[PDB]
Amino acid sequence: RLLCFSIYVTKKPDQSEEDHHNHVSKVNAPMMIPFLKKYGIVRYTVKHNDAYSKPKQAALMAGQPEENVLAYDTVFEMIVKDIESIQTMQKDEEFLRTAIPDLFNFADMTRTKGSGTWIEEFTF
Amino acid sequence: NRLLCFSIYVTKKPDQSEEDHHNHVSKVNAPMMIPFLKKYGIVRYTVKHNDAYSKPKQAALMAGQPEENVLAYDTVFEMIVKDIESIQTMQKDEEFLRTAIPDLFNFADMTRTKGSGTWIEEFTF
Repeated sequence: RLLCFSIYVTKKPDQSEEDHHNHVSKVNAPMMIPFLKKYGIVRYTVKHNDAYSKPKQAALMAGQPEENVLAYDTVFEMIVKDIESIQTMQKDEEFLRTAIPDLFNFADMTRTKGSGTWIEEFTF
Repeated sequence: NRLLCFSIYVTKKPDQSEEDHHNHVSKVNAPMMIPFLKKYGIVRYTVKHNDAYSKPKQAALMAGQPEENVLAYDTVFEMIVKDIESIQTMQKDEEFLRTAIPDLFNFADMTRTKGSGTWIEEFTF
C-alpha cells in the first residue's frame, strides 16, 4: 500500500498569484526534487489553482455552490512507501536550511493544511 | 501542454461503516469506473483513503498540528486529463448516468461533496 502526504497551501499574503505560482514551479520544485529523489518519494504532484485553471474548474463545478469549491492556491502531494521517508527528509539538515525557509517566500504559513492517506493508482 | 486534475472530496454515506465505505469504493466503484476512464482518455486516476489503516500515519505526519489543520475526507478521487471535455463527456455518457451516478448514493453523502479543478506538474523518480 502506497501512502500520500497532501499539503494544502494558501499563498503568501500580498503575493501576486502569478508570483506565487512562478516561485512554486521554477524555484521551489528544483529545490525539492533532489530531496524527493534521495529519500525515495515515488511521485510528487503540484496542483495549481490560478487564472489558467479557473475557467476549467468553473466548468467542471458548474451548478455547484461556491462553498463546495475546495480551493487552495497550491496543493503538493508526495506518494511514498513509508512515511519515515518523509519524516527523514523533513529533518534532513540541508532541508531545514533550504526548503523550510523557502516556504515563507510563497506560503501563508498560518493557514497550511494537510492529510495522510493510502492510495490506489491507475494509469492508461 | 498542461495536464488538468479534477478532484472529488467525498464524505462517506451517513450510517455507513468506514470498512463498508472503503470496500465498496475499492472493489465495486473502481472496476465500474475504470472502463469509462479508459474510454474517455483519463491519463491517471487516484483514489485516496483516510481510514483506520492510514490514520496513524497521518497522525505522525501531522504531529504538532491543530486538529482543524487536518483536512480530512473519507475518500478523495483525482482524475488527470489532457482537457476537461474528456470528463464532461464521460459524465453525460448515458451508461455513466445509470451506473456510476446511482452508485454514488451507495457510498457517498451526496449533500457534502466538494471538488476542485487545477493544472498540475508531475514528477516520478
